[PDB]
Amino acid sequence: ARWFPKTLPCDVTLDVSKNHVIVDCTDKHLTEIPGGIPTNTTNLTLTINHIPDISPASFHRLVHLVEIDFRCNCVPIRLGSKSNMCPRRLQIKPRSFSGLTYLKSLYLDGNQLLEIPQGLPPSLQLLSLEANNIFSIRKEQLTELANIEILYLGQNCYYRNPCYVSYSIEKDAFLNLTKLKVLSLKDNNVTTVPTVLPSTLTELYLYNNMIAEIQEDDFNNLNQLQILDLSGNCPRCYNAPFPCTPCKNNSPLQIPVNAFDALTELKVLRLHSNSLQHVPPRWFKNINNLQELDLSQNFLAKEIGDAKFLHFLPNLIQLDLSFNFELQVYRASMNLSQAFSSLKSLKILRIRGYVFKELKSFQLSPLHNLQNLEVLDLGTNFIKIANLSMFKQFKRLKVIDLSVNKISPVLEQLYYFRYDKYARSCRFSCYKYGQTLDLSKNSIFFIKSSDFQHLSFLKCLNLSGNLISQTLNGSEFQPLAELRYLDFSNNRLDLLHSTAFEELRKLEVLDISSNSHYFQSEGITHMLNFTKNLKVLQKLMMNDNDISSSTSRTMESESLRTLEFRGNHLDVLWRDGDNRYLQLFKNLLKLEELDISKNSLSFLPSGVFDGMPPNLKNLSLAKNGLKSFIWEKLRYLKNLETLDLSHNQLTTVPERLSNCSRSLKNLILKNNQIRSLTKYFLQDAFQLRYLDLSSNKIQMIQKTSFPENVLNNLKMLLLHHNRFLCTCDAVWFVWWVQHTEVTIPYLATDVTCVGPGAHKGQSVISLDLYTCEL
Amino acid sequence: ARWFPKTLPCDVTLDVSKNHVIVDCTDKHLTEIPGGIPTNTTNLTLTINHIPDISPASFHRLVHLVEIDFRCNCVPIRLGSKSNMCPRRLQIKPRSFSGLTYLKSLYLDGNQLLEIPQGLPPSLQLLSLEANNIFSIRKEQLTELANIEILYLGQNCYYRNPCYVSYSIEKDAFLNLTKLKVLSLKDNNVTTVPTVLPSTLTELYLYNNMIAEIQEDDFNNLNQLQILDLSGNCPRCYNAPFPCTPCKNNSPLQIPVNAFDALTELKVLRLHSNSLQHVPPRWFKNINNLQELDLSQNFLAKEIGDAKFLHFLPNLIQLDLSFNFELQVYRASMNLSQAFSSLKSLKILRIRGYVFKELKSFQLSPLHNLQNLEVLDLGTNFIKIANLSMFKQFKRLKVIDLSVNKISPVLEQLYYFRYDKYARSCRSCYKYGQTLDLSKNSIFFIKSSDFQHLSFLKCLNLSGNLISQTLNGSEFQPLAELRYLDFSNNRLDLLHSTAFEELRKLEVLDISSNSHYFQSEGITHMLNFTKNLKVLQKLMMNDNDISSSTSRTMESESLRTLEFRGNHLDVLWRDGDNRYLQLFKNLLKLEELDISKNSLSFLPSGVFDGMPPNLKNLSLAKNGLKSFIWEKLRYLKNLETLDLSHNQLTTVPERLSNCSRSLKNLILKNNQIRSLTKYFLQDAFQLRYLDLSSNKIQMIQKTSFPENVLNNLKMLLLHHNRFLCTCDAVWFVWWVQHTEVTIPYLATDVTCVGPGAHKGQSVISLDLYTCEL
Ligand SMILES: *[C@@H]1O[C@H](CO)[C@@H](O[C@@H]2O[C@H](CO)[C@@H](O)[C@H](O)[C@H]2NC(C)=O)[C@H](O)[C@H]1NC(C)=O
Ligand SMILES: *[C@@H]1O[C@H](CO)[C@@H](O[C@@H]2O[C@H](CO)[C@@H](O)[C@H](O)[C@H]2NC(C)=O)[C@H](O)[C@H]1NC(C)=O
Ligand SMILES: *[C@@H]1O[C@H](CO)[C@@H](O)[C@H](O)[C@H]1NC(C)=O
Ligand SMILES: *[C@@H]1O[C@H](CO)[C@@H](O)[C@H](O)[C@H]1NC(C)=O
Ligand SMILES: *[C@@H]1O[C@H](CO)[C@@H](O)[C@H](O)[C@H]1NC(C)=O
Ligand SMILES: *[C@@H]1O[C@H](CO)[C@@H](O)[C@H](O)[C@H]1NC(C)=O
Ligand SMILES: *[C@@H]1O[C@H](CO)[C@@H](O)[C@H](O)[C@H]1NC(C)=O
Ligand SMILES: *[C@@H]1O[C@H](CO)[C@@H](O)[C@H](O)[C@H]1NC(C)=O
Ligand SMILES: *[C@@H]1O[C@H](CO)[C@@H](O)[C@H](O)[C@H]1NC(C)=O
Ligand SMILES: *[C@@H]1O[C@H](CO)[C@@H](O)[C@H](O)[C@H]1NC(C)=O
Ligand SMILES: *[C@@H]1O[C@H](CO)[C@@H](O)[C@H](O)[C@H]1NC(C)=O
Ligand SMILES: *[C@@H]1O[C@H](CO)[C@@H](O)[C@H](O)[C@H]1NC(C)=O
Ligand SMILES: *[C@@H]1O[C@H](CO)[C@@H](O)[C@H](O)[C@H]1NC(C)=O
Ligand SMILES: *[C@@H]1O[C@H](CO)[C@@H](O)[C@H](O)[C@H]1NC(C)=O
Ligand SMILES: *[C@@H]1O[C@H](CO)[C@@H](O)[C@H](O)[C@H]1NC(C)=O
Ligand SMILES: *[C@@H]1O[C@H](CO)[C@@H](O)[C@H](O)[C@H]1NC(C)=O
Repeated sequence: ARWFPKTLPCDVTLDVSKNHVIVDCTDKHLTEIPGGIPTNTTNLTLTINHIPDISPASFHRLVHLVEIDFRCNCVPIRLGSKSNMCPRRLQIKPRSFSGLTYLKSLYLDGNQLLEIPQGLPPSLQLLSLEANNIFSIRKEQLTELANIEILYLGQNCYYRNPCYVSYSIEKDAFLNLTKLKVLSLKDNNVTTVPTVLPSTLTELYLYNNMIAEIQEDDFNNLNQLQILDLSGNCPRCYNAPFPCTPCKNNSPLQIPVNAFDALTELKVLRLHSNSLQHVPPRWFKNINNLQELDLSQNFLAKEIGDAKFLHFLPNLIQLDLSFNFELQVYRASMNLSQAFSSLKSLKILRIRGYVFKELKSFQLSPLHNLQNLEVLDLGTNFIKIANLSMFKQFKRLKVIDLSVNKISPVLEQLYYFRYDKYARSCRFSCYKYGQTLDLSKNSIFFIKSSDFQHLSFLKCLNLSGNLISQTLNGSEFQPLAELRYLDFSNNRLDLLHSTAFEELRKLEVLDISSNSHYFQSEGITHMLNFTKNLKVLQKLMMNDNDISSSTSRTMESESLRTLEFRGNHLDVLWRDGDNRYLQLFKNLLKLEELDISKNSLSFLPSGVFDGMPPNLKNLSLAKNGLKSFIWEKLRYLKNLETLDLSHNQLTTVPERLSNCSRSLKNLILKNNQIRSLTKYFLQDAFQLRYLDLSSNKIQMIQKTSFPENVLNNLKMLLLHHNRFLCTCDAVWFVWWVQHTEVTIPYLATDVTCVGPGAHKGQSVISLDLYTCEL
Repeated sequence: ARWFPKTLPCDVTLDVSKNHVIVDCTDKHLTEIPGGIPTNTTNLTLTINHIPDISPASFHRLVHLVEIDFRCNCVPIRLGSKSNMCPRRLQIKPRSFSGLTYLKSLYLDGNQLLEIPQGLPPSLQLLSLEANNIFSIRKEQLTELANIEILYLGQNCYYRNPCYVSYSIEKDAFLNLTKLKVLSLKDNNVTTVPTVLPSTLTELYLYNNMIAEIQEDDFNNLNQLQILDLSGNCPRCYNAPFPCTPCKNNSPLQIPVNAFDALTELKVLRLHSNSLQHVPPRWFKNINNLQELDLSQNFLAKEIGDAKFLHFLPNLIQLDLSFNFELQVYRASMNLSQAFSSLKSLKILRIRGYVFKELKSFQLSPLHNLQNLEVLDLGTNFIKIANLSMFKQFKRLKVIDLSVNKISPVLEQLYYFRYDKYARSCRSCYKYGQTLDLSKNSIFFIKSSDFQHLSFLKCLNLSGNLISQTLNGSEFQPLAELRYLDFSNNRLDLLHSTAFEELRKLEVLDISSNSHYFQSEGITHMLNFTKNLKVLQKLMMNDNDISSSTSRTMESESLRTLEFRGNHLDVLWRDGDNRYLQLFKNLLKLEELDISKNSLSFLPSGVFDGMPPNLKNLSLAKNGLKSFIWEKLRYLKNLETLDLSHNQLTTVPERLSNCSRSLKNLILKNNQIRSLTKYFLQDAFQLRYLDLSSNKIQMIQKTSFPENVLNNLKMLLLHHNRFLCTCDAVWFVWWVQHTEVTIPYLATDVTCVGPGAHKGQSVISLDLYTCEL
């Protein structure tokens, strides 16, 4: 189909609209820029390679470049691979970029550069130099950046990339950068706010530095500023997961009461981890447009009960007061100032880490008349006692979050404690259902109906990671008549009663994954036929339950479309010679997707496929140790579309796939032990659209197995990490791979000859077998 | 050193005392008996192979054989491998055994044989034919077995190996086998007790059959019988994990009151799963010596409160009454007859699956004066309430088992429910003293008074409860003698460094699989709690996902062993964060540290300097380790064992001896090593054990493996590499063939991968004479 094989080890994409030729060589194990990059390339990404220098030769012909991404070709030792350390910093020879008259964006992060590269073109709007060794900014080195709008200089001096001195910035270094909108000097060991800064700035990042004091002039001229982040200067270091040095004399970051007066356009102020003890109202006199305020990880426990500053914040949308607790103090109650009633526009309130014993309805009264309140997050508070019925006055909320508490009768997992949650790297949920109460990771042992009195509006309840060891019998959730989603994962469900959960008449999704406990002990009655009573259930997750026994022999539903049954013991239930459970799933009449991966199914007894429900479309048998498979039995699965046999020990494919299924579109066989294909494997398999044979032991593929009238209809064919022998017997396959339009990933990287000797480790895409045609 | 390489793919042991020559060819993927088997072989095992026939050639020279184990060369389809099914039953030609004049034992289990093999020599004492397809026994087929003592015929007709008819035994089939001692007809679809049986019988196994009725005279002559097992005839089928058919009209197995009158030597009576409703005392009239009685999986719930039969069993040692509950009944109390007090000799009482709500002290009062009682098993009873102080009257017991209950403020896992717990295959803190096992209960909160009067306990098992408490040293105050606490599979909240410090005699603490509170950010955890435990020897903290700690150091003057696998030292030792690099340094007496499975893809500098001084055994297995600075082992002056198995290492050090002068045992199995360094083991005089198996090694040269080190090795593992057998490999091939160093699997998985000719061939068989023309 193609007249010229694509030999370039980079993906190449078009956007004729925007006149773009996108060349992506990310992580291609390159040690030189590859020859034959298109002359018309506009976007060239060389991120995560080992190219040791840049020169006028590098981009010679490439005069139409608007963006070079040359990140992490020499990462700082502590940030980078320890098995392939960069021996010496990127060397940039003079005149490498001056040619590139259209260059708009240059990322040179993670290259251990010692200086801001000179001779940059005046077209440059974005320069990124994070994670280098540049720790002295001189005005002279910035004259080249006349038209720069975005400048990232952070991570040049911190614990993962130390420079062992204070950061230096010359007086007025940035002032003549008259179009500069975004300046980031984070994670840099900076000691003072650099002045004077250009009045064009909209975003200023100075977080995770060693700034002890703001001078009252520091932000005088910054009347277009919309985002200011001063977090992590005088950090709160308790339980820090990074080396954390507090300001001496236990000082806060010292901010004069009028420091923000010029900042009339400010929308986001981040004062996280500044050891603040008070928030002066005077801070907010001349900002009424502030929408986001982060005051997490300070010492503001007393202030929260006072908080007059809140009176000045009527347009505030998000407020974070998390982790403000006084060390070794466990308060009886939460004490919110009445001032919270003045946050008319508030949508998100987060107060984790206040640390208190009992939540009472009255303590939340100041929020009662906030009409736009959508999220109330009281996670990680060691709350022992909360009458959940108080949330009847919060029907308007989307999320009520009490996760990680001590109650008994998404932000990243590291959010409040991580050093820099916006760090760029260089290694290679039920809310949508409506109102959600998150009681995950609490100490709830026993539940009953009255616990949920007045909460019938709830659409999602998260009970994940509690201690519920109850024989649920369908009387425990009686008020929750509108619940569509129940997360009961990581409890100890005792499924004695086939009536469990039946009172949840609106339930569409039930997760009882990781409730293995009672399934582990012999002689205990379990009723897996409990699905019969759940009349509108669409999806059931029963993963990692260690299920090896069941009192009932069949599960029935007229609604269920998805069953996840991974991490059980169907191998035990279907022990060879025991026919009793071979119809376990047969009566799930509307089931379209069944995951029975990780069931130790080293073989499938006869009867399993005949026992499958009739509309089954997607079947996973992945990670079962399957050593054999009677392909002809797929004839029983008349609606089968996707079969996943990945990570098994299969050694063969069927003589004729066409004869095993009329319907099969997507066949996943990756990570098996297949050494060759059958002579007529895919002949007449016209319905096939996706075939994964990667990570097998295939040596040879011939046209009889892989007819072109089937291959050329595939959306993807995965062939990498096989054992291809590149002899004259391989001429057809090599020609066909070189010349096909069918998508085949990792050609540049992992579609390799293993022999014979001449060709060992050679990419098949580059292979020249002219000697076979002499 | 050896003159003649051993090419036989079987293990050969010599045992001069017993005149034995043992040849074990178990599981060697054989399709014929190997040539060259020693002429003097006495014990030949060919179990789990695919040898399709036996003939007079099979054992021609082997006239000294006393035992042939030829099990599972053609196993019934449902019992055998589905990836490598047997095509055709084993064929045994005439005269294959008749010349083996000294043959005492013949195992032919799992061969799909249709008939008892004939032409067996008169020396034979043991014949095993389990899991064949022999379901009719005729007296004429047994006349050859005149001297047989042990006969195994079970598993020839059951759900895993069906024959589709009742088993048949001709009348008096076994009568003339006048030395027969052990007869097993289990798992056979037998419908009646075969009679008349020889009076020499000592053990009779008739379990898992279809016997509905015992006749009064079925055991009339069996005056030497010691073990009788009638289990699984009229089974109790509730929650059975196999296809189970009960006798009609839930009838019990019907046993006349006088059925056991001749059995005056009987020691063991097994009546498990016989659907019994009553135990007639009359059964035991003439049986004075009974030591073991299994009455599990019946319907004896009412009988347990009456149990007049116990008055006839003063010599009984073990009694099992487990899983006798009445379906859909949850009793308030346990009701043990006063008759239990006559069980003078009793050591073990098991009453699981009685199913009752509340245990009270007085309910165990018939056991108070059983002076020999050692085990009381009340597991799997759904008990909700039990004042643990009641066990102050049971200080004499070794184990009190309350595992699997619902209490709140070593038998195999499928013991009571499995079909045949003695079937053969074709494929703990008790030692510390008095043990209370509270594992798999609903205990959510503990306090000192819970353990009032239990100060005698040496081991407490709290594994698999709900305990989510900030233990502070006040919860176990009565347990002054406790040596072992298993606290695994709870939700320990390690806020206080005083946790567990009241257990002043604690030697072993298991707090593994308490990951819950280590999974959420911002929670204070005090890993320095070890300082307060003054005689703690072993601490297990596996699978806790620990990625953070408020304290920077763990301290102990006593701890010898720390297991810390399945945590996140990778996060604690994040490169550039030095704060936790001495976490283990102050465990001054530590000799063993397991930090496997901690995602340590590299080791930061400072880890080895920070290890405690007497560290001897270190596991860094399963870490995805991609590089290792061998020279840093010089910090570990007492290191003897280093486990780097299942990682991604590609190189060995230039000279191991220069990295460590103490190292004895080096495990490098399952890495990516493709070559050894030129002088790898030079002068490594302390090395005793080296595992390089499951790497990618192509060649080994003599310089890497000097003979003055090799000859000190106790074991050298090289199997499953990528050995290239060219003339460059001459030294290695010769050396492997002639060394006395122990190399496992030396003919099985030490194989050439090339060149083409020798591909797949064992290096031990390789002739490389063309390299020397
Ligand atoms: C941030 O700057 C400070 C200096 O202000 C660096 O601290 C110095 O480090 C050197 C080398 O460790 C010491 O000899 C000096 O005494 C230190 N001075 C002070 C004032 O502490 C610090 O190393 C820098 N941080 C990073 C991560 O590079
Ligand atoms: C045990 O013996 C019984 C008969 O005594 C076998 O049951 C017969 O099985 C065949 C074929 O499956 C049926 O056609 C007959 O109807 C059965 N007879 C009765 C009375 O049930 C049974 O198959 C045997 N069991 C095994 C495991 O082989
Ligand atoms: C190409 O470069 C321009 C200018 O920096 C950028 O806006 C655009 O997103 C880039 N396109 C891609 C797909 O990388
Ligand atoms: C709440 O906080 C204010 C200011 O911190 C305090 O003075 C007041 O007494 C507190 N009210 C209650 C109910 O605790
Ligand atoms: C919880 O609050 C409701 C009122 O909303 C009340 O009916 C109930 O008694 C309270 N429950 C408890 C246990 O106090
Ligand atoms: C429930 O909360 C758990 C634990 O925080 C979380 O992992 C899970 O995704 C939540 N479930 C849903 C459905 O959002
Ligand atoms: C469930 O159990 C309760 C006791 O908790 C019992 O009263 C009731 O009969 C059962 N309810 C249903 C809905 O079956
Ligand atoms: C589930 O199976 C059991 C019989 O084992 C039966 O008693 C119960 O009624 C069944 N329940 C449903 C909902 O089918
Ligand atoms: C089955 O899998 C395909 C992709 O493999 C997916 O797009 C489809 O929606 C799935 N079908 C069902 C019913 O889950
Ligand atoms: C050898 O066979 C005899 C006779 O059956 C047996 O007693 C002995 O245990 C056997 N030894 C071994 C090691 O197989
Ligand atoms: C115990 O059970 C026996 C026999 O059923 C009965 O006669 C006796 O009264 C029961 N005793 C108690 C305390 O239940
Ligand atoms: C438990 O029994 C002991 C007597 O051994 C008694 O002191 C104690 O009060 C009882 N405990 C409870 C909670 O009843
Ligand atoms: C404690 O009981 C558990 C659950 O049965 C068991 O796995 C564990 O081995 C026991 N611990 C000890 C130390 O015996
Ligand atoms: C431990 O906490 C309990 C309250 O649960 C209390 O009795 C005791 O004072 C505390 N112990 C210590 C060491 O503070
Ligand atoms: C453990 O470390 C903490 C501080 O992190 C300290 O306050 C406490 O006293 C230490 N405890 C012991 C037993 O060393
Ligand atoms: C390693 O070898 C060198 C060169 O002989 C020697 O000088 C050095 O001391 C040795 N180190 C150890 C730890 O044996």
